[PDB]
Amino acid sequence: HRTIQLPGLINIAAFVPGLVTRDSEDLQRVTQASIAAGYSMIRIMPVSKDGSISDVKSLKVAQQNSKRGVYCDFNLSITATSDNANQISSVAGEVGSLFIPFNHLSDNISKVTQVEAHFDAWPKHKPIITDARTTDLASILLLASLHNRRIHVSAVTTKDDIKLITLGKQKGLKVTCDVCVYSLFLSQKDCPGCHFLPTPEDQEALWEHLPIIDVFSIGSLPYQLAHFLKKEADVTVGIADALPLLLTAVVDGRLTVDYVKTRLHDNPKEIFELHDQVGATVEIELDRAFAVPTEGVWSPFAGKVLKGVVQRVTFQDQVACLDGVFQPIPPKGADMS
Repeated sequence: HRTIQLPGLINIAAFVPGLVTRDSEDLQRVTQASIAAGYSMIRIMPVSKDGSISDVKSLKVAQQNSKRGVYCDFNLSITATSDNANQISSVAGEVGSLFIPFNHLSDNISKVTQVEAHFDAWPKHKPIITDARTTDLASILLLASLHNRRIHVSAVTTKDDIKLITLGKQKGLKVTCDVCVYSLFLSQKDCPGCHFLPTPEDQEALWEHLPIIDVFSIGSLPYQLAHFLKKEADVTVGIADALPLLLTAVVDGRLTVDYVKTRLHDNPKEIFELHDQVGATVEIELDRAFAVPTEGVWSPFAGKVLKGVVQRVTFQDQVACLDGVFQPIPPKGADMS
């Protein structure tokens, strides 16, 4: 029975449906399922179900929802819009990153100009993250190069985009990227109607560019998939699946433990300037098989057998999980901003 000791892991994209809902338990519960899965630090995706962290008011609602106590450490983030660059800059010290989606932006004026404003107003050493594709992606990569600062591209899915990122990297452009774990194990072959999943050719291009991929994230893809298939809006979809899917690929000889570790700890920690966590540890029975629970949270792998059981997670001097089972200890997590 193979056992490995890992530090507390990092998910740079944790989706919280009721993030900006008043008095919502969503954020807390996401931190529960996170620590139970081995993630002692998560970045909260500023875009939620029917809202987003886009202004001062929105930030505070998200902050209040953390006051009832969290079970892992976390950072908030803020979404860019057409007229946002001003207010979100006065609040940069309370969040850990700026998220720039291109669907939030106005058609009245060059989306290049709108993004340039944030690049002018946002601190140069504070991370910026985007889900831009194709020409939007090339546009924000140009700005990062022209301001000689860093840019992180999230939920990469296509051959075209990962190859453009490869080219940027070779020319010294300060770009990093992640893929959602589900993207590596689900494609349009598995769901032709799901055009947010990669094509089989896209997915193969992702496996062939693993050196280019700096980070693994969970993302909103698990939630987007479940919603499109009309399952329960369960707030923890995809959290307990991600690492076992990766460790199953390790056992199958497609990945190495160190690659997984760097993509879920070392690299996300440096790119997003995250602090050290003393006392956060994860013990994993790498070879132990288990059936993806056909009960609790919906999973596209329900009833399938994966490898990789989270034997023990420590956090803040307490045992936060045993055999993947959340331990009802006092919440000791904190906002790291």
